[PDB]
Amino acid sequence: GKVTRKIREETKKLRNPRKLSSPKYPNFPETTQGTVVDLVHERGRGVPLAHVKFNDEIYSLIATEGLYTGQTIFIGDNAPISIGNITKLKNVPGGMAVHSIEYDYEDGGCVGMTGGAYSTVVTHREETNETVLGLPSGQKKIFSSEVRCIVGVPSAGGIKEKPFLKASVAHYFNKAHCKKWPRVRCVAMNPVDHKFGGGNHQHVGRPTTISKRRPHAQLMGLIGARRTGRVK
Amino acid sequence: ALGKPKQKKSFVPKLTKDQKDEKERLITKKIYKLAYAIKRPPAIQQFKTILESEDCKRALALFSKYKPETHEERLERLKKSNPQEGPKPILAKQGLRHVTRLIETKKAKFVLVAADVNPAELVLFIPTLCKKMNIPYAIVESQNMLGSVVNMKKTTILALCDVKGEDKKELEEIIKISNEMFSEQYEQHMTRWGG
RNA sequence: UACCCACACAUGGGAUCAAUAGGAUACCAUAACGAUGAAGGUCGUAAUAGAAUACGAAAGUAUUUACCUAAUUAAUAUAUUAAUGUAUUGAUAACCCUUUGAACUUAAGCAUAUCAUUAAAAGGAGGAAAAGAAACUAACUAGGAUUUCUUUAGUAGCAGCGAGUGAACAAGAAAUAACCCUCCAUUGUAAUCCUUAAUUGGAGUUGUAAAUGGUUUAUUCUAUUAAUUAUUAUAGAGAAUAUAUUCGUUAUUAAUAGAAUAGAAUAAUGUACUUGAGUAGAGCUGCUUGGUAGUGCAGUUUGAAUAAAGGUAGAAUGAAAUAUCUAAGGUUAAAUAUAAUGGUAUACCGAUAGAAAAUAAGUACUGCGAAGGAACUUGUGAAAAUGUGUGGAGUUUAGCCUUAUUUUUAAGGACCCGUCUUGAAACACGGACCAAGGAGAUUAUAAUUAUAGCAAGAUAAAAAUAAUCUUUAUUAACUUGAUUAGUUAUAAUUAUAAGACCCGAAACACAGUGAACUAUACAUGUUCUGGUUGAAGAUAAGCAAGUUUAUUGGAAGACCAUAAUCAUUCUGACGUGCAAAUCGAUGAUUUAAGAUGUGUAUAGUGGCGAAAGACCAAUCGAACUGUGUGGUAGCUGGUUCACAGCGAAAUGUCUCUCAGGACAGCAGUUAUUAUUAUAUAGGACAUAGAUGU
RNA sequence: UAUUUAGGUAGCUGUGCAAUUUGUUUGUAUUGAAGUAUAUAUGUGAGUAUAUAUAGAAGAAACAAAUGAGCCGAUCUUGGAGGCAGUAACAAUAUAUGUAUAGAUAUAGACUAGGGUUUUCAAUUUAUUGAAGUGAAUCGGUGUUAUAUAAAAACAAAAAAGAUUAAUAAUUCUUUAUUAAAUUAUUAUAAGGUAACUUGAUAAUGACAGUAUAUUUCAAUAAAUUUAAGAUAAAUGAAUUAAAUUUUUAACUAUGGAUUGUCAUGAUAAGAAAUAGUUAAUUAUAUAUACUUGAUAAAAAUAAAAUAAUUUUAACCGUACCUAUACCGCAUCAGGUGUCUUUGUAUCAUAACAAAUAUUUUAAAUUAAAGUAAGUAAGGGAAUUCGGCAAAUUAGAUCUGUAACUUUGGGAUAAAGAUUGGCUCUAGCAUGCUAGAACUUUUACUAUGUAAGGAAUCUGACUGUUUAUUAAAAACAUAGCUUUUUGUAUUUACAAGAAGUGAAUUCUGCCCAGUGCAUUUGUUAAAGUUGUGUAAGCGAAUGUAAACGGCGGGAGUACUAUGACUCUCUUAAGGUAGCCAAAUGCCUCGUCAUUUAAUUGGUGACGCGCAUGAAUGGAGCAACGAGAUUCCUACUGUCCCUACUUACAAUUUUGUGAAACCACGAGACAAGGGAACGGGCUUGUUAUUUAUCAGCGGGGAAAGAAGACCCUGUUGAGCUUGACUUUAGUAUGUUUUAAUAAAUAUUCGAAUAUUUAUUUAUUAGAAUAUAUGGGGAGUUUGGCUGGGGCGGUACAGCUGUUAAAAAGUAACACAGC
Ligand SMILES: [Mg+2]
Ligand SMILES: [Mg+2]
Ligand SMILES: [Mg+2]
Ligand SMILES: [Mg+2]
Ligand SMILES: [Mg+2]
Ligand SMILES: [Mg+2]
Ligand SMILES: [Mg+2]
Ligand SMILES: [Mg+2]
Ligand SMILES: [Mg+2]
Ligand SMILES: [Mg+2]
Ligand SMILES: [Mg+2]
Ligand SMILES: [Mg+2]
Ligand SMILES: [Mg+2]
Ligand SMILES: [Mg+2]
Ligand SMILES: [Mg+2]
Ligand SMILES: [Mg+2]
Ligand SMILES: [Mg+2]
Ligand SMILES: [Mg+2]
Ligand SMILES: [Mg+2]
Ligand SMILES: [Mg+2]
Ligand SMILES: [Mg+2]
Ligand SMILES: [Mg+2]
Ligand SMILES: [Mg+2]
Ligand SMILES: [Mg+2]
Ligand SMILES: [Mg+2]
Ligand SMILES: [Mg+2]
Ligand SMILES: [Mg+2]
Ligand SMILES: [Mg+2]
Ligand SMILES: [Mg+2]
Ligand SMILES: [Mg+2]
Ligand SMILES: [Mg+2]
Ligand SMILES: [Mg+2]
Ligand SMILES: [Mg+2]
Ligand SMILES: [Mg+2]
Ligand SMILES: [Mg+2]
Ligand SMILES: [Mg+2]
Ligand SMILES: [Mg+2]
Ligand SMILES: [Mg+2]
Ligand SMILES: [Mg+2]
Ligand SMILES: [Mg+2]
Ligand SMILES: [Mg+2]
Ligand SMILES: [Mg+2]
Ligand SMILES: [Mg+2]
Ligand SMILES: [Mg+2]
Ligand SMILES: [Mg+2]
Ligand SMILES: [Mg+2]
Ligand SMILES: [Mg+2]
Ligand SMILES: [Mg+2]
Ligand SMILES: [Mg+2]
Ligand SMILES: [Mg+2]
Ligand SMILES: [Mg+2]
Ligand SMILES: [Mg+2]
Ligand SMILES: [Mg+2]
Ligand SMILES: [Mg+2]
Ligand SMILES: [Mg+2]
Ligand SMILES: [Mg+2]
Ligand SMILES: [Mg+2]
Ligand SMILES: [Mg+2]
Ligand SMILES: [Mg+2]
Ligand SMILES: [Mg+2]
Ligand SMILES: [Mg+2]
Ligand SMILES: [Mg+2]
Ligand SMILES: [Mg+2]
Ligand SMILES: [Mg+2]
Ligand SMILES: [Mg+2]
Ligand SMILES: [Mg+2]
Ligand SMILES: [Mg+2]
Ligand SMILES: [Mg+2]
Ligand SMILES: [Mg+2]
Ligand SMILES: [Mg+2]
Ligand SMILES: [Mg+2]
Ligand SMILES: [Mg+2]
Ligand SMILES: [Mg+2]
Repeated sequence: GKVTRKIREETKKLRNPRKLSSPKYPNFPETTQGTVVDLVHERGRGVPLAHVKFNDEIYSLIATEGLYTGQTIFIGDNAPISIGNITKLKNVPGGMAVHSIEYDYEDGGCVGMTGGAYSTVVTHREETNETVLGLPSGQKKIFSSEVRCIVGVPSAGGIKEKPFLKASVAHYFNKAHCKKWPRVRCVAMNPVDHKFGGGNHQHVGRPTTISKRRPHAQLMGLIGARRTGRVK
Repeated sequence: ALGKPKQKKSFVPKLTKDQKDEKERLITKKIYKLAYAIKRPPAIQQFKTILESEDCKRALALFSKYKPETHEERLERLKKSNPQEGPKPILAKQGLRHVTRLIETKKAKFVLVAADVNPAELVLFIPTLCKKMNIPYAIVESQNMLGSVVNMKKTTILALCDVKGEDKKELEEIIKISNEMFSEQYEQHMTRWGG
């Protein structure tokens, strides 16, 4: 046969990988004050970024919900908690919304980068100095304290309301996000290109649930499912 | 081939004359924290006694009485008709491969050993060999100090065969302070595990 | 007038015969490149210059040497004080030493095996290279470093024990040669070593030690230049001119360079007790060899003794006697193998032959590229195919055989050759016509027949002036044992292996070139004109929380045309075409998921794809160029002179056998011998019998 | 002394002729060798010898030797030359005197890619030879970069006229300018305005989408005037052509204190109108507003300034010519190839015609047939045909009028009617547009351009794309719906990978026995230790069908008939909601109705459905379609049944001048036998213009291509998998792993194992064993046979008959083991 589509797409990512910003905030020993300068828009991502200014140095950050040009925010380990400020994790009471959490201390940020997605805090445990967070995916993860984070819900709202009612709307989405579009179903192909292909009618003939035990080039279909079907 | 990009070649800078000396400092610093924390064998632990800084000066002031001839003196010594005129002169030997012949034939009377040598295996057997032939021995710090007598750069070992009559009493003063540091406590030096 | 025949004279073409500043094979000598700038390329120089050929601004006849090119104001390293000095880099197409490493093919299939310790590919040196002074061979009355030839030997042995593959000692020769470091080298003295005009500056005791004179004379050998040679002859090898002369041959000298031997003279002579460790060997694992249960090598784990010691002795382990040697550091001549370059010879070819090339030939010309690659000598003037003149027949019959002076007619006979085939003139295949070329030859090993030399023995083995066969005497072995005249050569036939009588596949592996056509992503530019319809938003006038009427406004993957683009129908035209996909009418299409120039990225078990197995230079269900390669074919086609003697089978058995093989039968050739005529017979008669149509 | 023997395919043996070279012996030739062409003799035959003509330098015989040693064929190799045949196929403007007067066809001109002397002139006849010709401080390259080799169209110091040459000209010459660098002469270091700002008095940028509307800058039209030109038998308030001269708004400042604008949306107590003033007005590739987006629309080199003057100061390379008869397709090829400019009439345009510019020389004709195009047709109107294939009808613009259905937007320009010229006026205001009226005629969008209409069924939602060269579609895509994996992403779950169906509306039933997938507690290798013990995986349990898939049969029971109801084999469950002789129904041209004079067609109903059925999706049509099918109206040479006219090829002449094919073809037939369909063989019947010309398609089983269909070969290749043998990747053991101290467990003071802490190590791997493993790699997949396949084994043994009185003998023949 020939090399299929999945392996040929990953080696096309090594010839020209996709490029993004990775915005991080600095670290400062005591509480300082900074000003918001302007709001911009990037090519790949939907959430707008913000340029703040600490000690006559301009950095880049993800914009929170209510933010206007010229406003003042504070950064430090013991800043007061309000909209757009960045404090330590232990100060916030249970029930609020944070949107950039570093895994360890003195890191930029790891969790909650996209627009419209936020996390919640559920508790504090004074023994061993740990707090449990509620991830946007729905899983409870235990975080160590003394990491610092930003208070508020991120901007850009709910983008998934109105559909791509035309085909032309989805053309410019996948082109900016560097994905392959359109896609051909694997049953329509000839049996050289794909395992499911060929035949006299369009059907599969093999079970579509494939274990994870098998090697890398044999993985296709619903890989390693614990369940299949509508629940009710 | 196979749709993979061409291989990429990185660059390196050549090290500057400050950068070479800087990196060699962090190599010798790491070793000095290493060798102390582990336990070293007893045969190396005996090489820590330097006897003093001050008591070295009495022995080197003895050996400078007996220096060998220079190169230019050696040719003028052969310009004379008879090369051997008078008695045999008393000298000081300075070689490692020659001194262990003298101790094995029991000719020597006083041996000085430099503990400065790297690699260290060359002089590990010296204090035990003098013990079997009843020779007094001593340890000085640097091999540059022994080369200062024989007008050489570095010298590992140094020993005398005999001395003159006038410095006889000056020699017996040295051996008493040398023996109470090493040979009277030799059986303790084998047992001490450095840790 | 046309058609046919006979004769004579002229066109067309380059066959035959004769020549030759060209090739092919074998042997001998040489075995000389490059940072002091190589091999190769591009551009220029002639008084009147294009091809070829020679040469660099000193340029078409002992120095110079334009510009690229390892191409270098560099790179990887060492020494001295960022600068200076030293060494390496590129070319090869034969022989040599390492690394990596296939498949076609044979087994009548194929998978272990064979082709093969091969081809392709990479690294490293010299005129030769590699090897080389026993941790050997043997069982004798014992031999003695390496290399090469003969022989042992197609043997012992290895292997689906099938096809097939395959060594050594002893014996006869060519050529000969042995040595040096590693300790404590006379410690009455580093006595050594590099560099500088200079103990000048260093190195070195963690150990360095290194005697020196090229003057002269004589002899021999090799290579290159220059000179003299009778017309009798140390010269009859051969060329050139015309129908008796020269160059040379033969035989002698000189000059330059190189090598070897000998003599004379000049320089020079102390002391020296070293023996090889992460090695040898074990356990697991993979390759290699004839090596069989290591013959040799390597990865991982583990890892000794020091001459009171260690290794080896053709089934395995353990033990014992008897022999015989001492590993793990270094150098080495001769006998041997083969190109580029120059010579000498020959039972080789003689212009469709010999090299692709008798050389304006690796040239003209082709391909995007890797690459592919011809014709033409000088005299004589054959056949095929035509022209002119003279003579002759008839219009109902080409050519051939027999018999006839009615021979440009008459009577009889007579379908076109080669080939497979039970059977061909066949409506079975090949062949329009002439010339030249064109297919069972060579080698190794066996056997039979004819001939020659010697014969209980036979012989040109390598070399220089021994072995083998008769005859391994049998057997697995022990126990035992006389006997069919041979051996060396010359010639013909047959069998097996070599490209193997000649030409012919679809395929497989190794090493390389292409995105100028066409596909996708990224960056940067350019992209004619007119109409139709009427969503949000906004304003007024009426009726009375709102609700009718009229304007303004100009959204949409909305509607329609020109220029530009595509390809539904006529199954129109054309169909040795205008054209290896075109032309005409009719149709579909419009601000976008469009069209298009240039630049960068993607390569053949790989890429790109709104998916038809479509496209990747007129080629795609695995592109193109060179090599292994004269790949294998139980299958089609062809196979060259006369006469004479003799003359078949299409049947039985076995076979992964049914389009093929082997054994038996039928045939031919040669040979020896007579009561095996006191004998035989696809017969008859007399006698004795078998049988179940 | 053959009175005896003599044919012969495959095949075996003997005696002889031809060619090239080698050793020895004998001999020929310039009064003429070898070769070649005609005769004669001789030999049974391969062959030999001599004679005559031509030519000009070497060749023959005997005894022995070495082989590249004798052609009719191979769709044999190379060269030369025939028939068909002067045949097919192409080219062919007028003048009695001319460097002119006319006719005819074609839009034309500049930069780049490609070509390389084709440019110009002279001499000799789209040729040959020989000279001459390309001039740069301001026109291109050389410079910067596109997130470790990139731009002659992106960015960047600066010029234009007017003339000269046989050919160069933003380059030569004249006139007026501009940039940069080096040397000279001179010098302000600040004033003024309340403010916006003015004058020598630094620190700025290169630099960035698309569409719509409003400005009418230029330019162009139109008018007037002034010089000039060309024509008409005549006539005309003075026609036609050429050149030039002319035809207030936006920001900001000071007073002011509440209104005001645009074609549209508005602006203002963060100060409107009205005044006074300071800056500018970007030249159509511009300015100001508005609109569409899960698309917001590149990089880097690059900076200073006042006035006058000077210069053997500004380097290197290309500058001719062609835009299709000077490129690519083997060519002087009806094909293909980036960008720009181009005059006049043309009441929406389009189409068409004319300007401008470039090329071009001489056969015949009222007459063939059959062709390739263009026209017309009395009466009938689809009767032709698989089918209205081809042609015909309709059409622009103004006014009335507009249905069923619906996803409420559409359907719709639905359908159906009426009007249209020319001239003379009247009436509106926006001044070149629109209504009405009178007069008149062989009646008016129609030269060119320009929708036939209606009623139903199947299938796809729509715009879109695809087999370059026989398939444009019902195939692919798409939004919409659903399932699954990942919390250690250069990117961070509204994100990143993997799959199925296919807009909206309405629905999505039952089964986990089989195969897969996930989760959790009997069998099984090696290495190590005195000895012993310990792996994953397989097996078992529990979930899962918008995972692969599946969804029965028989008997009685209420005048006949049927079975609501009952009984019964088993299984994982026994096809529910729906739908149909449908693109899915063999019997089959099913049964009934309707459409027609007549129907295997179409539509509506029926269902024990060979073999319908639910995201392998079921049911359904509003809008859309060069998709497939049937019927009405109009229309017509498709037909009844054909007829007439013109052009181009053809028939006739001159010039250039081929190919396929060819065993022999010299006249053709009836029957016979034959390899079972003769041009030739055997018996019969027969043609003939002095040797022709133009047609036609009965035959030569006519020509193209070593048949693609079928079979054989111990010949191949692409593809799949529960075929045979293995392998990359990956999972799990054992051994190697820095030291130290302590705790705990298991075995007997000791040996193992587990776990914690510190820093003194920490490049991150190596050697073996078991399992998984069509993601890959090699190769195989018998024979006989009334063709092969399916069926049987007549493929090994035994008995009786076939089998014909010794022995021997066939059939997918008989009866059996
Ligand atoms: Mg398909
Ligand atoms: Mg596959
Ligand atoms: Mg489907
Ligand atoms: Mg071969
Ligand atoms: Mg085989
Ligand atoms: Mg074979
Ligand atoms: Mg085979
Ligand atoms: Mg091998
Ligand atoms: Mg040699
Ligand atoms: Mg050597
Ligand atoms: Mg071998
Ligand atoms: Mg020494
Ligand atoms: Mg002479
Ligand atoms: Mg030894
Ligand atoms: Mg010849
Ligand atoms: Mg030749
Ligand atoms: Mg006859
Ligand atoms: Mg036959
Ligand atoms: Mg026939
Ligand atoms: Mg035939
Ligand atoms: Mg033929
Ligand atoms: Mg011949
Ligand atoms: Mg071949
Ligand atoms: Mg390859
Ligand atoms: Mg549209
Ligand atoms: Mg056609
Ligand atoms: Mg390549
Ligand atoms: Mg297909
Ligand atoms: Mg192609
Ligand atoms: Mg006979
Ligand atoms: Mg045959
Ligand atoms: Mg036989
Ligand atoms: Mg009888
Ligand atoms: Mg005969
Ligand atoms: Mg021959
Ligand atoms: Mg011939
Ligand atoms: Mg023949
Ligand atoms: Mg020919
Ligand atoms: Mg013509
Ligand atoms: Mg010319
Ligand atoms: Mg010009
Ligand atoms: Mg000019
Ligand atoms: Mg020019
Ligand atoms: Mg020009
Ligand atoms: Mg062009
Ligand atoms: Mg053309
Ligand atoms: Mg006519
Ligand atoms: Mg009519
Ligand atoms: Mg009529
Ligand atoms: Mg009909
Ligand atoms: Mg009919
Ligand atoms: Mg039609
Ligand atoms: Mg009117
Ligand atoms: Mg569609
Ligand atoms: Mg097509
Ligand atoms: Mg279409
Ligand atoms: Mg088509
Ligand atoms: Mg589809
Ligand atoms: Mg749906
Ligand atoms: Mg299950
Ligand atoms: Mg369920
Ligand atoms: Mg039902
Ligand atoms: Mg239906
Ligand atoms: Mg009917
Ligand atoms: Mg004509
Ligand atoms: Mg007949
Ligand atoms: Mg018949
Ligand atoms: Mg005719
Ligand atoms: Mg055939
Ligand atoms: Mg067979
Ligand atoms: Mg195969
Ligand atoms: Mg396979
Ligand atoms: Mg068969």
